[PDB]
Amino acid sequence: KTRKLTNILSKLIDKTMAGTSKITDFTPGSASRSLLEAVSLEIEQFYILTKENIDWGIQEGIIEAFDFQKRQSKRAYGDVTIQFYQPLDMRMYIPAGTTFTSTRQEYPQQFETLVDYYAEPDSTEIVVEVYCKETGVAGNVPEGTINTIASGSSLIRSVNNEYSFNTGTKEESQEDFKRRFHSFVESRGRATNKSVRYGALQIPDVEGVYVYEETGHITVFAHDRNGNLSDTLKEDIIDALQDYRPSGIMLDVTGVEKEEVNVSATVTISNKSRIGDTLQKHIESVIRSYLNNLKTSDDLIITDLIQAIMNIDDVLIYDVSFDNLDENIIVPPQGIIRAGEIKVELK
Amino acid sequence: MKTRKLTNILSKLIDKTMAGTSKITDFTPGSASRSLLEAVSLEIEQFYILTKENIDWGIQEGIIEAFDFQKRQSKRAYGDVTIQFYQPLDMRMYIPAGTTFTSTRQEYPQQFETLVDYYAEPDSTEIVVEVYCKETGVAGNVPEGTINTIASGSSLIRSVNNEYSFNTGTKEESQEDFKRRFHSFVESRGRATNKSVRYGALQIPDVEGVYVYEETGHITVFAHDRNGNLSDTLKEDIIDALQDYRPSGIMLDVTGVEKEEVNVSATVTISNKSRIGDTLQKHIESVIRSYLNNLKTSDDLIITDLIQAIMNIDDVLIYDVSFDNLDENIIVPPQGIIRAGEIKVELK
Amino acid sequence: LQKHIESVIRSYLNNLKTSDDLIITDLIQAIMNIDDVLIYDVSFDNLDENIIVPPQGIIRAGEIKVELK
Amino acid sequence: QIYESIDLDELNENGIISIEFVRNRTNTFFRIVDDVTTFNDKSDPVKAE
Amino acid sequence: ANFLKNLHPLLRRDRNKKDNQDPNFALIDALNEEMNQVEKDAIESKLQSSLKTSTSEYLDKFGDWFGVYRKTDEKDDVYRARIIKYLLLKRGTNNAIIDAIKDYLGRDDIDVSVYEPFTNIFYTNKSHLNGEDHLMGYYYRFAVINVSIGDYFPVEIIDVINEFKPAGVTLYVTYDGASTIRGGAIIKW
Amino acid sequence: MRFKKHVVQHEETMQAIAQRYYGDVSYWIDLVEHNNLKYPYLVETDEEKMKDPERLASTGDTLIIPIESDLTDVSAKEINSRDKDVLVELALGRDLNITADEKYFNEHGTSDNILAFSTNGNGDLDTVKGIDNMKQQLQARLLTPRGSLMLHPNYGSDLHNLFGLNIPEQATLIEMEVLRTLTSDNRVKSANLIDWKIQGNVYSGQFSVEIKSVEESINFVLGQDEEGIFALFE
Repeated sequence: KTRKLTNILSKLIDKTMAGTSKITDFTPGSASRSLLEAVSLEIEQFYILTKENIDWGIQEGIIEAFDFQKRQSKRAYGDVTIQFYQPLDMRMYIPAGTTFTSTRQEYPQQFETLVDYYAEPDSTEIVVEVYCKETGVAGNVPEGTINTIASGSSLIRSVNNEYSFNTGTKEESQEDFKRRFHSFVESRGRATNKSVRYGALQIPDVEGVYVYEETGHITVFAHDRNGNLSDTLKEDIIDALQDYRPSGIMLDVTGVEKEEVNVSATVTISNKSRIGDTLQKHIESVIRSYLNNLKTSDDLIITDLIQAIMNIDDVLIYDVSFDNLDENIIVPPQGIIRAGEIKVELK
Repeated sequence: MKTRKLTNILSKLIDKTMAGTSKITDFTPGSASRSLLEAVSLEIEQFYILTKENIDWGIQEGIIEAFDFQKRQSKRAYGDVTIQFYQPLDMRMYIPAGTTFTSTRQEYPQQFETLVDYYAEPDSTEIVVEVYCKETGVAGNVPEGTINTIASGSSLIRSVNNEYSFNTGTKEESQEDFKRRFHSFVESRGRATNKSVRYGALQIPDVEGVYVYEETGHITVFAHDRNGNLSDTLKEDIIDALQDYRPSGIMLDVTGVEKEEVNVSATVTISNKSRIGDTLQKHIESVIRSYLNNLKTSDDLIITDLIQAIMNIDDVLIYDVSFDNLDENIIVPPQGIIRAGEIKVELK
Repeated sequence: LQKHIESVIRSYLNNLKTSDDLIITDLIQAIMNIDDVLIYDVSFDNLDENIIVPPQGIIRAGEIKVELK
Repeated sequence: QIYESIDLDELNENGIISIEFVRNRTNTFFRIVDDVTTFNDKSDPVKAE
Repeated sequence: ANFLKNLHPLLRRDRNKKDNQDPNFALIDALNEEMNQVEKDAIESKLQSSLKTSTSEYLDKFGDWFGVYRKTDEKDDVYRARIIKYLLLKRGTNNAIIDAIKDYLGRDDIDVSVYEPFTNIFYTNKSHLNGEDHLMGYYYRFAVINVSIGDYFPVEIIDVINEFKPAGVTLYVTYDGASTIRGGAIIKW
Repeated sequence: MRFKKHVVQHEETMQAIAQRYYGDVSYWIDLVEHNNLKYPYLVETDEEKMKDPERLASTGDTLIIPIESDLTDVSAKEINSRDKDVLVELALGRDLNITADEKYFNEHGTSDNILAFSTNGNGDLDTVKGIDNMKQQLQARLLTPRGSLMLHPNYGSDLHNLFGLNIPEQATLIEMEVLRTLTSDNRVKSANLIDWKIQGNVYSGQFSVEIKSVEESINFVLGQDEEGIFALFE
């Protein structure tokens, strides 16, 4: 694949010998061997450079063409303001590596300048750029954090960073980069049940989509958080799925077959003094949250509801019973369960 | 890399050397300066050449890496085996996976085994069971009639026989087929098209060729493996791979190709009659099997083509050829294919 | 899993004290809290109503059986 | 600055201390050339050195 | 370009004052020029390993990998844009067909639409009796489309639509002569 | 764990560093890999380093060389004179000054309540270090009667009982007791008689004490780096 230093030197010597017999000393310390060794070192360094470039190209060349940037790890950097008590009475000099720090336990991060700076006599305040010593987001200190110089002259009135730092980043892994590329490529797909479902889900107010396929017809079930499908949202879905549906195929949009379950419960309780309106409303809010959290294909298992109600409190709640709920309410994929009228009776 | 050459580099070096000093004016063959500069420029030339080659290799590697389009490896041969009993069965016997099958023909000493359990029903006379070569590659492409031994030892077995030549064994993928399938991948990014359906059907490595037959509101995908069969498991896998690619709302069906099973019996005369034996017969039979099992979908079988293929083995040694079971070319339809039946040769 | 559930039920019943009523929903939550995700639903093939225990009474486990589906 | 072998010789002949760049030495990349004084009478070793 | 740094330390790095025609400096600067030129070329070589920044031969390699071949007098920028577009082709819908037509004919301002006759199937209730709907049959049928094109076209454009349309749909093409008429198409007596 | 850290020198190269430390240039790629350097490894000045501060190092930047270094097995010739002074100071220990006011407890050597703590003049407790420490400890041991100190039967001297007759025998007994007392100290490599005389009542003698050499103390302290105690429990 590549030559190396010893091989390059050997070939150079062999070619030199073949070219002429006027040189035969190739021992260490020879001018000629030194020159060939230097050329060999330079060539080996260019080989490593080519290796680095190709290793970068293998994993970033193609995907970069599609406007996808891999996030490199960076040091947080930004501008800071240094104010002087008076206009400077001589040219002040700040050497590279001059450290800036903060007087807090929340931000022990240390910042330093990477270049020399000069403040003219006429100046009264000069801005400089400082770089966080550590890579990562730990250097993204908020506004007003950097407020101290460790090697500044007494003439300074105050140090302050005028804006929060945000350039600190963590390296994006190769697998995440591939996943984003592959996601984008999949999103280019069209005229399929998966692609229709994806394009419906990209709509803002759509929470859940079921696509049912028939020969020569497609019907799309959608719902919002509430289990409802507004006419406006329906029209939006249709307009967005004009670009997605296959040619010569009919597409229809319909609401999800919502099913509002009314639950009257009788809750036995131990502490009779804690019986009141607030506990009733808390229990009812828990039941409503449980019922409304169910997704499109989720069946209402009564034993899990009982578990949840009893887990509100392991000793206070004594026993529960329902008259409406006699057996588990199985629903199809296109039929969501939602919270209906809820009543709770404390016993 | 600009692809410089040795002569221009050496000329540039010598010209600069002359320009920097008027003392050095001896650059003839055999001179020290010329030899040194020649060696340096030759090493630069080799660096440039290898850099170009490494960049080409790097482009191929980045294409593989970006799309995760891994190159397909060698495939192990697999086929079916017919088993017969003395009389119909009363016990529903049980054959577990790993039951080994071997052959007493020493020319094909490869071993085979069952990867799935089987059951033989009572009042049954024979069973067909799929087997898989233990060793990968082309070695498991035995001819018909090779496998004749079962290592289960069951007393109920009368005889064992693979009815057809195995052909699914193959070596590592070639560069051209990898590039072809990458082209198919690129074309099939648009999911709902005919080429995308063909790619999805070909997404399964076992599948050999596919013919998409199109009607108004109906799609028929004719598919086959490298033997020309289409097993139910392979059909289900093709269907599952086509769910992502097929167009929504249009009926789709998967069925096996119209396989034709050409038996051949050839009478061949030989000029040098000492060369008659088992080797020459087996070599000719091998050539005929390789010819027929290389036919693709819709390739007609032409008898004169087969004649020249047999005769080109050795035009002097072979004198004349005659077929005892074929007399006219065979037309194959678009969804059809030909595969070798029993191949027999008589030496005269 | 069967033996672990049977063990939990035995431990629940054999921890009942004198005059502790047996409440079927209590036992349901005790079984379901073993793993609320892994366990889907529970049904009893021999119990249908809570058992009242008098002041001089107590409950103890008989044969405990579990069928996994 | 990096003074040349002639510039160093002129500075030392004028009784000036100077530092010369040096490559690949074990300790540092610089060394002191001489311990000369401003008195330029090199014949007198007490005053000069 | 560390040739002078890794050179033997005793050798001179600078053209000697005593001789303007110093052959040692000449040789060293010659070799140094070649070293720096090779370093420059090796730095510039990174542009060839990326699809974004590739040029002629390596860009042809990329297009041969992708299946897209350079046209006559086709520069690098348009060629890479065409590769990128070819990878990101939407297929299987009216909009894709319309774009394929407009990108095989010369321009965008032409009238092109896709007709779906199944929308005019005569249903018992909703369809008007003497309305625009027709009785269901062979032509008025799902998985059928009629593409109107407002300009001259080669017959090979149908094959292009075959590349784009979804599998299992019958294709018809209509040529609207009106759109091609020279100047104003109204005739005067 | 400890590693070497190298400051980039003017117009240095990675190959030179590898040759200097690993004794072979081949490790330069390992040095790049460990330090995570881009191709222009050692830029000329900070202006180039601004282009990529993370992946580039300029002159005066510190590199890490992952070679397991250890402070022992280091040539004492490299160590600076101040460093040697500090090392021997640590070896001989620091202790609170009690032998202040030499005249007083020299006037009453055999008695108790003779010495006391003192202040350093800066409001902190006085301290004796190095040779002063050794002086303090040797004086205290010689002055202490043997067996009088709690938790330490053998610490002390028997001179309080050697106030015998004026003959060479008692002189020899004193000398032997003093040599025993000095030998008892671990840090005292050896002790020996110089000269003695008798002036009727008064006895006078002088001794020579060779403490452990600088090399031994350096080796001991640098060995102690492995444990990190840096303290004396002799």
